[PDB]
Amino acid sequence: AGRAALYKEVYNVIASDGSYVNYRHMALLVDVMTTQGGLTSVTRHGFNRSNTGALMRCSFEETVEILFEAGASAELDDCRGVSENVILGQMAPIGTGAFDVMIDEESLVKYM
Amino acid sequence: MFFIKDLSLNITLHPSFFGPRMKQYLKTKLLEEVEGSCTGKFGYILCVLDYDNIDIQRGRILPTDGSAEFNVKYRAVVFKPFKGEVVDGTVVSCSQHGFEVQVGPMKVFVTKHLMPQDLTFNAGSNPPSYQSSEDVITIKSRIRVKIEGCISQVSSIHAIGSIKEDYLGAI
Amino acid sequence: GQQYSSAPLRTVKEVQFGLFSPEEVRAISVAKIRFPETMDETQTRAKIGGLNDPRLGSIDRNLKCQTCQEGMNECPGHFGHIDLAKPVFHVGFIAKIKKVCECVCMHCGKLLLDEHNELMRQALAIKDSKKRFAAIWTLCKTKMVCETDVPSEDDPTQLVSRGGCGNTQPTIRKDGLKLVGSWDEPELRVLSTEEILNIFKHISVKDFTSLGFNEVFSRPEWMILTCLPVPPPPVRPSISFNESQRGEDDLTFKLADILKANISLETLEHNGAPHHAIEEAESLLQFHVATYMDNDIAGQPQALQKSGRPVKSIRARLKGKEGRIRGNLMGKRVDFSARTVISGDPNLELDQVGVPKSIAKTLTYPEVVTPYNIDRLTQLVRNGPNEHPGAKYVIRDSGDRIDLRYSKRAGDIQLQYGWKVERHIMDNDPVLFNRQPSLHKMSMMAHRVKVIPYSTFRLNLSVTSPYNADFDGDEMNLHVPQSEETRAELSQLCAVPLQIVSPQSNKPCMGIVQDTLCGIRKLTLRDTFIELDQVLNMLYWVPDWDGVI
Amino acid sequence: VSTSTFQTRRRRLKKVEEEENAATLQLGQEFQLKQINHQGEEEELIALNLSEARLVIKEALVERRRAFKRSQKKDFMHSETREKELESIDVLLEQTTGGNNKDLKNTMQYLTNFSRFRDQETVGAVIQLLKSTGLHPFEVAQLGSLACDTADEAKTLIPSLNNKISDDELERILKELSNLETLY
Amino acid sequence: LKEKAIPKDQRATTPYMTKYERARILGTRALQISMNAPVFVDLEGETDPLRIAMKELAEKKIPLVIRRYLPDGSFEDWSVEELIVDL
Amino acid sequence: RLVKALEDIMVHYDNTTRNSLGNVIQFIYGEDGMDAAHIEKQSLDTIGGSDAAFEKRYRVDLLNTDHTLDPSLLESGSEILGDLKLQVLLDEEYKQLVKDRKFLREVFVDGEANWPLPVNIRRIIQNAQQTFHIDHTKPSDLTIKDIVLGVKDLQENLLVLRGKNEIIQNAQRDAVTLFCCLLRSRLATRRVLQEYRLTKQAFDWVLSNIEAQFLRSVVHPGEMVGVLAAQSIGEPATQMTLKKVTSGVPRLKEILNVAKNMKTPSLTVY
Amino acid sequence: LRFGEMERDCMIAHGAASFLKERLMEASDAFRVHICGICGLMTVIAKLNHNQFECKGCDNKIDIYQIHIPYAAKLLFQELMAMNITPRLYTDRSRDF
Ligand SMILES: [Mg+2]
Ligand SMILES: [Zn+2]
Ligand SMILES: [Zn+2]
Ligand SMILES: [Zn+2]
Repeated sequence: AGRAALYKEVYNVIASDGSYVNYRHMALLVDVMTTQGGLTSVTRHGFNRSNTGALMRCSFEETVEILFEAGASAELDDCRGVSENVILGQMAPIGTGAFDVMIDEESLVKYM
Repeated sequence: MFFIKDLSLNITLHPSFFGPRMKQYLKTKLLEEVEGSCTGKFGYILCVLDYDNIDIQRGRILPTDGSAEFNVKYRAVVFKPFKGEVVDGTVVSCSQHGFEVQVGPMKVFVTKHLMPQDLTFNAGSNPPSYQSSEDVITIKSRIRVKIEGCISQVSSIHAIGSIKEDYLGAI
Repeated sequence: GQQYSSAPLRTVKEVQFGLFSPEEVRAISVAKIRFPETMDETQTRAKIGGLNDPRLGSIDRNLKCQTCQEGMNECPGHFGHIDLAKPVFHVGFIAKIKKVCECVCMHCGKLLLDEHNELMRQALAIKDSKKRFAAIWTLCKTKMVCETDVPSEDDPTQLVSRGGCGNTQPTIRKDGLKLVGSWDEPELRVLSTEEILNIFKHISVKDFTSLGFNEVFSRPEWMILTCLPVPPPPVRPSISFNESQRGEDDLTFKLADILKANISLETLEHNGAPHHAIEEAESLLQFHVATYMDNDIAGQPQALQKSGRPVKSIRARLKGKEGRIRGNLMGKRVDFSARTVISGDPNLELDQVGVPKSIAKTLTYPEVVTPYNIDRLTQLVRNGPNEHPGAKYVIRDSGDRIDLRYSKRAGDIQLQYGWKVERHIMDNDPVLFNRQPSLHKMSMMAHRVKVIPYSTFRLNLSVTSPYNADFDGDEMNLHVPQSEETRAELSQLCAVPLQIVSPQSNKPCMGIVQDTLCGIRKLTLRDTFIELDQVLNMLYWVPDWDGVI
Repeated sequence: VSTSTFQTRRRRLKKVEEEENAATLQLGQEFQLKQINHQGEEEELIALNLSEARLVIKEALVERRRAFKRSQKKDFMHSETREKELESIDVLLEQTTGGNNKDLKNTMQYLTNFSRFRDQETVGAVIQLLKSTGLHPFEVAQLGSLACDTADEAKTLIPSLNNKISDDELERILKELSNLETLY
Repeated sequence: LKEKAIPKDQRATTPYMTKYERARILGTRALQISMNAPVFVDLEGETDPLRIAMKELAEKKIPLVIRRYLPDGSFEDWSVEELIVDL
Repeated sequence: RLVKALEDIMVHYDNTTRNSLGNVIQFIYGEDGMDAAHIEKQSLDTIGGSDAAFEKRYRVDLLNTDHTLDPSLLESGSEILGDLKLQVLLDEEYKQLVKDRKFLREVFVDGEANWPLPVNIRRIIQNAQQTFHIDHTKPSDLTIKDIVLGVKDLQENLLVLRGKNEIIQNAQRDAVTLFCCLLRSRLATRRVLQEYRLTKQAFDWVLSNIEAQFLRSVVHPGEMVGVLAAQSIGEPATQMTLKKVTSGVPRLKEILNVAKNMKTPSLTVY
Repeated sequence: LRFGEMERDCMIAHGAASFLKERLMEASDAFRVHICGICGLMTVIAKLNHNQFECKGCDNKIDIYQIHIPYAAKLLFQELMAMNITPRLYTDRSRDF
């Protein structure tokens, strides 16, 4: 019911001007806030406390001290994060990068 | 002593070879990188077994240049000495500091300070040889040596052995 | 970059964060570093074997890198070290150590609550380390006296004894760079670094494992500094001028001062000096360490440097917005880009963009020499970098570069397969065109190229709305792809005709506006009528007219 | 590049953990007991001896010559005793090897000169005889490629038997392997 | 520490090629063509490797294979012949 | 803040919506697994209107003089009048339609019928009209069996999640549901033959186009929705040029910050 | 011209990953560095003209790799090491997920 009242209120915010937005977006956001146990806020002390990658959380506001406590408390990083592949300058597992490609040698030979 | 080991190796491949010839070239390049090599991890690579059945599997394309990385699994015959390994061999080089018995692809060395006291040096002969109270050791001589020390260096392995222990020496 | 190395290229899947051990620092450093002087072999334009390159990184386009050399444009720099006269805190971990000394008593050095305490296993429950440590700290913060005998789970009659030592622990709290502790009237004594280190080293193993610490990567005693890692010259550049001028970085100065106060503190040991007069330079060494890592301390210290500079700390380099992370690694000033004033052209299609000649001759694309186009490529190379459909660079397979405005074989040129031809930009090419701010998926779309005169980016009208741009002098940005798969991405994903339907509102985000939108109503009337002569031109203007009157 | 093995582990951070080799059955971590097979089988550690390995590389070069000529477009020469084998190995190697593998030429030389046998069946009965003893494959190899006329000699040249077999029973096998021998 | 090799049966993913899959396939193949690679279609006068890879796709004569990865670490291997290309 | 808060959220390959840790945010994106592009505002005619117009519009009783279709709207219309084996299927249809009306008046308490759904039918009909040129003066060649059993077999194909186990099956039936109601709203055995004379060929063609367009309108695994939603809300927030209760930008600040002490609390008791 | 964070977010929205990797490497920063096997640091002494490497201390000349990352990130890690924080760079993962 909290998520419901939240989405409804936000919808009155956006629709106050009359501008329309497809349900799925707002619903995605409020889902992101509730899917924890309560109301996870959208601020520094809010969501950047979760188990996310140290560098991913590092690229938001607090930064330095996050790397400090990440180095002290021997954190290990998943590297599944978007921003982290961005830092390493690698193919981010994003849409186009969400899969791999291979050459099946059989079909390769069966074209001649 | 010789071993047979299971080995995996990653080979990159340019898009030029993306045809039916591909399965050939890979193998032809593996033998160029694997055969003849040597490292203290798994000794000397000698020969790769079962050319007719070597596994390749599909390979992924590196996402910037069309190259394709393949992981090849194979088996090979290898060999590397150990401490206290008694092996036979034949000398190749020899002088006043000791003789060099060659075994397989590896150069074992034996020092004058390690031979028995009755065995001494003889440079006044061509080719030079170590003369004893009964035996003579020159070049072609068979000697059984017990390897004591092993050294890895770049792409070769050397060793130090002895003939002073009983049941060793010319055979 | 450049120069092949016989090493297997791989990617990154794990990033493990630890803390340097002084044995590792003293096992990785290439030089000892003792001299606090920079360059000049005593007034000799070179380098003193003391700071920046007794062995490590190179300046002035030279070799010398423990035989590594490879010049500046290859060597990453190698790390040095410098010993310490006495242990010194870390600037960011003081907040931690203050809370660790409150969870384990001194003298002995072990946990204050064993498994017999039922609220202790409740902390040892959830495997989340950063919250387990919060629980243990919330527990042992009350115990200001160590323990040895305690009734277990049975009854208060059955006293179970653990490890000995039950001295009172003080109420420790931070002041400046040091710790304060009060033990009838309580007592006060200095909690020196050597005590905290000598006591953390004897903390038990399961205590490490229970406070979120690691056995091999991050131990608590490594929060106290014993040896400092000297960064290589690339971290602390020397932007100078002319030839006989200097210009070292602030980090070189702070490191220098650290070496000075360290030599003073270490000389005060072999010579006669009082206890409470050496520490006046001990807090000075600790100070220069502090401001060297963090000079924006919330405390009183501020630490300038001669020229009134507040000294750019290390954390000042990294914190976001115009900093290492939010300003470099999450956003760079990439090459192959262009920006200019725009104007709308009602004679282009949606996806087209009018690029001026100068930009077309300035921006380049790397094509490969292939039989399908080698006639075209050679034609372009011979058009040169000043007739529009030309080129400006040719790269051989041996990694060699060939300029086209200079050189002498500027008209010769035998293109061989596998070579690369950096050609100009031509029509119907895929580019990434955008207007800032990029608050919208629609704010960057791919465009087909059309090369035109004058210095204005020319774009269709009915594409102003998803870009939100007016022609009162707004500047637009443009990027050029560089691989075949990249331009394929741009053309089959980011194309303008693809992004007509906006997923943010399940609705087309590209209408018909202004002169188009006005007169089209004037045209759509029962009172609007055209007569023959104009009708025919009207029909011809329709490019896909079927030719039927 | 760098050839990796099947038994692959990951000792992170621990940069100092490598046992020292020894004659008393102390081989590297890559040569323990039933090592790991890439198919997923705890396969027994494979060890060969002289002459036998020459046969292994011999079949490998037979499949290498035949398979090497199957695609040469756009029934067996064997027998050979001693020298007519030494001369015949050369052309086969220079046809079906890069030639640069000088280690292969030397290893074949050593594998035919000190070759204890010639027949496959002989070394087969050798493998059944020694493997029936239930000893280490290193011991099966060494006793499979050394000439020890005395149990004291065998116990001397191999500091791994000792209390693994009695002297005279150890002699029992040597008296058989002395007979099982291809006279040159 | 083994393999989540999803068999040919028990195949759950969509039988259609996502615009991202298609995009990266035409991309990679076009690159390889420009890298002087063997082309498996009669070119009929085509010099742009993007267009040539498009023709390779229309006749389903690409030897490539998509590995669709799943969150748990599993993977379904699909061929460019199997995948319907609607879009 | 939004964009850096939602970046690593994308539709994976099982239409789940997870983050860089794989914790599920949604089990199908948008609670329907549908790409927001191919969605259009339609109107389910099962909800609005009186029950009089409802029965007048959807009821077919072969066992009555006034409730059976005129045999001009179907060749077999005169030799079915009274057929009792088919009135079982007609009654099953009308029962299902009424069940829709109850369910959709239950979920959509406003009674609002204009709602965005995939596949625009009221055009897909006119394409059959001008494409096959059916004059509204000849009788259809469709047995009622083709209509009822045809739609019933069509719903089996409109997939969104391919699976085997019961869980994914129910997840699919809940993933569609609301669409099938419009499908039954526009493919009623009356309207199909009364309002727009459909032949058998045009009917199978409409089923084919419906199946295809529906399959097209599904999300593409890989689509980073987190960023899409983030900017989809941040963009209209910029277009805000600002009963006296907090609204607009500052209210939104209160929402995202999640503050206990909002400016205007207030509550509404009915 | 700057390719700020918003320009990144938009390309993440399109899902064009190869364009982003191109824009963050070959189009701007870009660098090749060698990494030791044990310590995930930049200890390797690349003697490219002699195929000699070594990671002294850890004593490793057999198991050493190379990687392509932006030099900006390299400098970042050298700074975090300048504050006594080891970022162990590993090529292979050991956690199933
Ligand atoms: Mg303006
Ligand atoms: Zn160097
Ligand atoms: Zn105590
Ligand atoms: Zn190392």
